[PDB]
Order: sequence, then structure tokens, then C-alpha cells
Amino acid sequence: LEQSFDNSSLISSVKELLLNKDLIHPSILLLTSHLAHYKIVGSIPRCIAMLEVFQIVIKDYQTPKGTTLSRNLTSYLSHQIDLLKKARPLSVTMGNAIRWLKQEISLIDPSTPDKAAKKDLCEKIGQFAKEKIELADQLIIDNASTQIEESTTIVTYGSSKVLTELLLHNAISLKKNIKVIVVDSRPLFEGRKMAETLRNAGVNVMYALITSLDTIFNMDVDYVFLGAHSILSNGFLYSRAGTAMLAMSAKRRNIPVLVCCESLKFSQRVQLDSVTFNELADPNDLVNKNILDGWQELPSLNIVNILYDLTPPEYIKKVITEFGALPPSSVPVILREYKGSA
Amino acid sequence: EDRLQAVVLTDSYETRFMPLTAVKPRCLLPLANVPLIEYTLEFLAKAGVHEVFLICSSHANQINDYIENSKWNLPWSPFKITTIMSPEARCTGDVMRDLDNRGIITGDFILVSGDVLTNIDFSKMLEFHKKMHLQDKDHISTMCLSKASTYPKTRTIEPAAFVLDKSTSRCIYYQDLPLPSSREKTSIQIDPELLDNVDEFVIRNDLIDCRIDICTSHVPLIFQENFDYQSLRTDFVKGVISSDILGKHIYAYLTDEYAVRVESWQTYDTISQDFLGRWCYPLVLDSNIQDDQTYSYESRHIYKEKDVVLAQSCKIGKCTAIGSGTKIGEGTKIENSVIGRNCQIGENIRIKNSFIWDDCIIGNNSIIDHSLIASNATLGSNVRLNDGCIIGFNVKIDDNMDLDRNTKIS
Amino acid sequence: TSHCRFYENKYPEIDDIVMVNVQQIAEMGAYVKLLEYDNIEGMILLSELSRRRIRSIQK
Amino acid sequence: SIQAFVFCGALLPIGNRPMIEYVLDWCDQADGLTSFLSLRKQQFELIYKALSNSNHSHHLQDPKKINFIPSKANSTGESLQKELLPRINGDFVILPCDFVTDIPPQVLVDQFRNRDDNNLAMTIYYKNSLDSSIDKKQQQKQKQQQFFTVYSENEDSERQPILLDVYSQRDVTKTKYLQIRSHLLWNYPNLTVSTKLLNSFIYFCSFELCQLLKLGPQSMSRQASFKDPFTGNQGIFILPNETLFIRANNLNAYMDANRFVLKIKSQT
Repeated sequence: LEQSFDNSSLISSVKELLLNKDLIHPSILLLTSHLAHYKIVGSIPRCIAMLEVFQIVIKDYQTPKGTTLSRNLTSYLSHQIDLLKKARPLSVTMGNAIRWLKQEISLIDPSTPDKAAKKDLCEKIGQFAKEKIELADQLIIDNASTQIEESTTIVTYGSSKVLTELLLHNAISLKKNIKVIVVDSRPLFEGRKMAETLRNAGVNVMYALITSLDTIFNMDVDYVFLGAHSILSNGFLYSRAGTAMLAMSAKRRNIPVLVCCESLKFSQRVQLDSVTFNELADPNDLVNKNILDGWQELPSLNIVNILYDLTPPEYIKKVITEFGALPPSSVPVILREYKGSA
Repeated sequence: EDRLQAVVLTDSYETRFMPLTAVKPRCLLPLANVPLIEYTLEFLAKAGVHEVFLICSSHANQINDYIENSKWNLPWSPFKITTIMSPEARCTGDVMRDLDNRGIITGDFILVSGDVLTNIDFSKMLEFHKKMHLQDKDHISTMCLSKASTYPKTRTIEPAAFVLDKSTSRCIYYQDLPLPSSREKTSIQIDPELLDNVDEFVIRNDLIDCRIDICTSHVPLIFQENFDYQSLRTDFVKGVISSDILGKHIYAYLTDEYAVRVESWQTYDTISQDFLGRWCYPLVLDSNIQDDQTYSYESRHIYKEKDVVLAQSCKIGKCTAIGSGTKIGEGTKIENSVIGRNCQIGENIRIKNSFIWDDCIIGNNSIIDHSLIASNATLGSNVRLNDGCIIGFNVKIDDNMDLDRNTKIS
Repeated sequence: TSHCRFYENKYPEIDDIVMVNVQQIAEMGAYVKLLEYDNIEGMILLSELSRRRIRSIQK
Repeated sequence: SIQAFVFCGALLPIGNRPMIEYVLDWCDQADGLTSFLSLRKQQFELIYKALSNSNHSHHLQDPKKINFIPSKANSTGESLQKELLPRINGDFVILPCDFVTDIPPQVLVDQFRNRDDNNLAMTIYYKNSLDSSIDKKQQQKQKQQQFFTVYSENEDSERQPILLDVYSQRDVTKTKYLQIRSHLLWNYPNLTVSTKLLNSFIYFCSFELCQLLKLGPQSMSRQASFKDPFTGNQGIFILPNETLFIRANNLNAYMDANRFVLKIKSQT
């Protein structure tokens, strides 16, 4: 109660909406129970999953009697959004996809016989997942592969989103020597998902933990890469928690820090303090007769966890996006010149 | 309760290590730079035993010279150590009838067969044994076994079916099982007549044998009359549970962590990398216990003693170990490979995954993959080794010679 | 041997209509190879491809 | 979506409610319990349905197609497969004839919801319940059922247990004497069977009606041999499931249903 941060209402832990007011798609109930119960995702996996379940929910139209397709679908899809809003708070890859999707719903005209609706929403959202995600990531690979010399190391963090393919490309498709160090954190052990895939493909993975973060950097080490959840308007990064400690340790021990991001993921909002806009994530996960049971019913005890916190832009040497490399203080120029306009 | 007795029965696996093992026993081979008797001995001294009985079926003099020059024939060792001389190549089992004819053993004791390497607190195995005593007066033994659930099919020689109880973990039945190279032999049989009053049982393959059996002194007297048994588990634990003697049940324990036993080189490599990595805490290598070494520990799993001469422009990768007094040279490469004491490594060699033992003068430019070199076997210039070679003790090799896969040269 | 001419003139003489594919675009425009004289190649200007400035994500 | 089905197997209602009314309007109490359509034969429908079609305030939407052949005149499998290509709308669910439960099927249909592990068919079961003592009856008919009991240690798959084989009393334990294959022992390396398991016959379903049209799996009768073909190589093909729990539920198959409704199932 001294800082009162545990009563931050940016997430609501209410569950079990039983209301049959709308036709909630059973696939989207599978998607929400797949997100919120056992988190299998990053950010662009959530974006591709949300996008290819909205694919199915527009393919299964079921239009009402007197309402045109241009006058129902945004409210229907917003009530589809509300279940994910209950499940897990949204990324910017959530938001900059759904507002684009609503803008593309808006420019349809009341003459579609609900047969070309597929041909201008399914194909167009496939062009979205092609353009603003996948070939953009292909440009990320082809832009960041020239900035890695042979026989070096890489320190990623958590589950990567795009640069798993970068490490696989520079490991196998370009055959230059590389020694990836993957480090992750309690409780979402999502660096192991990178470690299984990278070592299954046959690259020198050396897993670690973030508590032992000192002895990684005392080896021969350079080129810390970082997956991003969003990049703010100032230059502050925003990603899975525990990123910023190895960011400040990496800048402290004068070895460079990079962020592989794409122009879909830049955000309009602004913050500079870490615990301001943030997600509380289910404090029963930090236990696994257990070690302790019942932080409740014991007065004066609490268990907190944080998913998201900010590296200051002094630490990131280079944000790379599909247009090119850039200093992190110069992200509003791609907020204004390229995001949305491309 | 106390006054724990014990018996180690080595020298039954000389079929396995045949290019080696004919000049010094299996039990006297250096797993990590030191001959692996003490990998059993420090364990069962931490178990707190008071006497052991080394069965030495072969090379009995070069057992006892090491034993008298050990730290165990000095008057503060937690057990006194005794040996048993032997005519050559006895099958197991009949050593226990010879023991019963001699009549030394009274009380609970360890039937440690083979040569093990483990981290399990044997103290918490005592209360399982005593709970077996209190809740059953028809007990035989307990059989601790590991839970290697992430890998079947790769515990090489014998795969087994340790079918046992749900609740009490009483070993129901046992059966030998064929190999992944054989697609032919596809059946096992468990006849349900003895399966009457069990009502809950589990059949697993992911339990690796480690031959650490602790029992009561009744069961060698049980084993005395039934003189048909020649193995320890292919015949006995089948032939003691298969309705043969009534009112004699055998139990088996499952641990949760690392406890393993030597089978062959496709297990010797794996246990060498598990021990040399930090997969064997706390029984680890850098503690400098056995023959008062001076191993230090960098990151990336590097083990070096004192007086190591690492030459300039060499690189030493993951999971290696180098003894004292050695000398490597310019352009060499070391990776995932233990190197014995006092050797002389030459120039530009890429040693990888090969277990080079003591006093091995390796010539220049002679790269090595998995070719573990026993003691005093020198090499020469441009001697390209390859996979599977288990080149033996004191083997002179001339220059420019190539080897093949599993060329067991001696 | 592999492929050859259409109509015995070495190049597509001035102001005819042929078909190409774009090979790569860096700063000159595309290095379009002519699909009628397959092994040959020409090029094309950036401002000539549409009127719109081509994004790299569009490129 | 979901499609229901009911097969054909004292016979009077004991606890002042017909047994078919139990399953039909207790499978629909919470609101994934809403099915698209349920199916049933006639089977003296004027005794059961004319009382089970009471209290029309829930607006029960029932297209119930009546067949004649799957009513014990033929085995369920080969008579059933020729009545599924006109009976396809999505995912299938079967039910037995005189089923009874205590916990509603909401957790059952939710365990059929959260199935991202591309599996085929869960079979939620339950063993025999907590009876009194040694029975004052004849020999114990313990049908030896063969399966994978507890959840495995390995994550990312088989969070519900995978069914492996089926054998039984009176034909296998007196002839083949509980043999277990080695290929089915290596893959899924921790087989765990028990004998108290009552086959609850619930047997959810999926688009394996769209899968199975290759030759060989049409030989199954009475719904047993669908993973008894291991269908590997001598990697692994399609795979069904299983689920069970601890206590607090009841059903009936044999003639102990009288003592069940007498002293185990009291409607109070």
C-alpha cells in the first residue's frame, strides 16, 4: 500500500462471460483459452494467430436479415475483440492490425453479394500478413545479416519473434560461424522454445538464466539482439521483462545492443517510467504442499510480477526495421513518414 | 540399523571393452582422469559403510597394488577395505554362494555391480528400505533406478521392462527386451496368473539399470539352495517373483535425478559428458578430491590443473578437461574432450569429442574425432583419425596413416 | 540449343510491346530480362514504373 | 459444430424420472452444451419421449432422425459408418442408451474444446466407485482394460492421456495371457493399466469420418479397434485420447444398477 501499484486496473481479472448476446465464434474461444491459460506466444505470434482467426470468422459470415455487411461487421468483430480484451491485454500488433482492419471494412461499398467479400477481405488480409509481417521480416533478415561477422556470439532474450529466422539464416543458410546464447526468465520459460528450435537445427546454443547474467558477459561476447513488443514514440523500448537489465549491462560493458523490429510495431503513445502502463500477470504462477501456499489469508504479503518494462534509449545502439537502420531517438520520423502511409 | 556392510562386484564386463581391458581391468580405467573405483567408493563411503569386498576376477595384483596405495588402507577410512581373489571369469551370483560358504555378511549390504556414478542421497533410501521392513515381513530388497524419461532407445545393451506397482512400487515382473536395430522381435508377455491381487501396476521402459541393490541377509541364504541362477536380474529377479518361493516379494525404488552405470562406450561418452558438465551436482570434477588434483573452473566448462602450458593462438571450446604438466601447441583446437595428464600435444590438431588419456604424445597436424587414446599410445605427423577408434594402450603409430570407423586397433 | 530469337532482329526495335519480369531493383530501376529473347536483358527506370514512388516493402 | 448421437442397447425408471430425460435435458443445462441436433431411433418412443417432451419453456430444438438398422440388429461400427456420410455437419458426439451422470458435461465439452494438439477423440471415463466391502456375489468380473493411466511427465503433448490398446477377459487373458507389443511400448514408453476402469462409452469424435476412407480401419465392430491398429512403421499416425478423474460421479452398465439407485443414487 506504500506504492499501491498492485491495484493498477490496466488488466481486469474477471472471467467466465456466460452471456449469449452475440454469436461468439468457438474458434475465437479456443484462441482466448489458448492465450490466457497457457501463454504460447510473443507479439507477432499473437498477431498472426489473431489475424488468421479473424480470417476464419470473416469466412464464416452468417449475415443477419436486414443489415448490410458494411453496417454490422465492425460491431460484431468488436464484440469478438472484447473476449480477447478479457483474456490478455492487447499488443500494438493487435491494435495496428485491428484499426487497419476496421479502416478496410469502412471502404467497402453496399453492393457486395457476399461472394466477393472473401475476395476483398480474405485476400486482402492475406496481403496484410504477407506485406506488413512476413516479407517485412524477410527484409529484416536481409538487412541484419550484413551486420554479423563470422565466428561471433549473440545474446538474445526470451522468445524471439523475428530473429529466430535471423539466427537460423546466419547459421545454416549463410554457414558463417555463430554461437547463440539464449537467456530467459521465470515464469514464462520461452527462451527454451528458441533453444529447442535452434539446437534442433544444429547451431551452438548455450542456454542460461538471467540470475547468472554476469558470467555470460565475462566471456567473448558482442551483438546483443532484442525482440521488441513495441517501440514508443520517444525511443523507449517495450518488451518482455528482464530485457532492460541485460540492456543496461550490455551497454555498461561496451558491447552493442540491437533491436529487430518492424514498422507495424511502432506506437503513437508515450511514457518514460517503467511501472506506468503495464500488465499484471496471474500471481499464482510464481509458486511452482508447495513452497508457499496462500499469499491470501496471510496479512501483509503480496506476490507481484511484471511482463513489460522499458529500456531507456541511451542503451539501444541500433533499432533495425525493414526500411533500414536508425538511432532510437529518431523513431518519430518513421512514425510520421512511413507508418500507415506505406 | 547401523553397521552397514557392502560388496562391490566388478569385472563382469570385459566383453565390452575388449581392445582395452586385457592389461588392466574395467574398474581401473580413467573416466575423468582418475580410475573409476572411487566413483563408486566415495559414493558408498558417503553412504556410510564399514566393509567392502572387491571381487577381482582378473588382474588381481594390479587391483591390490592400487588398493594398498589408495587412501583406503590408511587408519581413518570410513570403511575398511578387503578384497577377494578369484579364479578367472566367474559368472555372478555364485560369488554370493561362495560368500555364504565363507560366511562373513550379516545385515543389510550393497550389491553394487558394475561401476556407478551418482548423486543420490542414499540416506533417504534407508527409510524406504525400513518402510519396506515395517510394512512387509516378506521383503527381499530395494532396487534404486533412475528416471530417464526423455530418452528411450539409447541405453544401449539391455533395454528392460521394469513393470512395478502403482502404490508400493513393488517390482511385479521383469523381462529382457530387444534392440532398435532389430525390427523383427516385436512381443513381450506378462502372464496374468500372478497378477491376481495387484489391481494397479505400471510398466515402464525409461528406468535405466544401475545395479545398486540393498537387501537383507536372508536373501543370500534364499539364494543358497536355488543353484540355477547365473545372472543378477535376467534370471534371479524373474526367478524369485514368478511364484517360485512363496512369501518373498522384491521391491524397487525410483529416484528423480542422475544415477547411472557404465555399459559401453556409447554410454561411457554420455556419462563422461554428464559428469564433466554440471549435470552431476554435487559429485562434480572441480572439487579436486580423488588424487589431490588442482582443477579450476572457468565458464564454458573448462577444467585445468596447475602447470598447464596452453600455447599462444589456441582455442579451447566447451566441456573440456586438461591435466597437469601437458603442452599444447600453436593452431590447435580443443572441444568437448578430456585430455590426460602430462601429454605432449603437437601442432594444429583439432581434437574433438575424444577421450585422450595420460602420457599421449600426439604428433603434428593429426586431427581426431571420437578417437579416444589410451595411455602411452603416441602418434605422429599427419595421422588423420576418424570416428569410433578406440586405439589402445601403448600403440606406436607412424606418420600419414589413416583410420576407419570403429577401427579397434591395439 | 536452349532458347533463341523471335523474328531475326537482334533487339526489340523501337516502340514495340514485349513482356518482361523484374529481376532486382536497387537504384536504376529493374534489370528486366526480356521474356521473348530469354537470355538477353535490358533495364527500365524508377520513375517509369508507375508514377508512384515504389516502397521497398512494395519493391 | 457439435452433433450428438444415441445408440440402442430395471428397464423401468426407478428414481421417478426416465433415464433418457436425464441425458437429454442434463446434457444441455449450462449455456458448449448446446448441440446442433441429437439423434435417436424409435425404440418405443411413446413411453419415453412423450414424457421427456414435457415443460416446453426452454424451446428445445430437436430434429431427431430415426433409423432402423443400428438397433442391436447389427454391430455398431459397420452399421454406423454407412450412416455418417449423410450425417456430417462438423464434430460428432455419441452417447450410450441408459447413461447417468452427476457432474454436468460442461468440463467434458471444455476438455473437448481446448484441443490444439491436433488429436482425434477423447474418451472421458471413470473407474468403479467406492463400494462397501467384499461382495456377497459370485466371482469378480474384472474386465482387464489396457491404457495409459496418469499424465506423463513430458509437457507439450498428451496432457490428456492417450489410449493405446484394448484386450479383455474371457478371450485374451485365457488365450494370449496379456501380451503387450514392443513397438507400442517404445513409443509412449510408460504404459500404465488398471482393471477397475469402467468403459464409460462417451467417445467424442472429430473429422476422422473424413479421414478414414482408406482401406483397413472399416473392420472395427462395437467401437474397440481404432488404436488397436497401432499404425506406425516396422512415424506414428493419428492418435486418440482418454480422460478420467477421481470421485463424485456414477453410472451403470451391469445389473448392479438396482443397488446403485437403492443406496448409492438417492435423489435427495
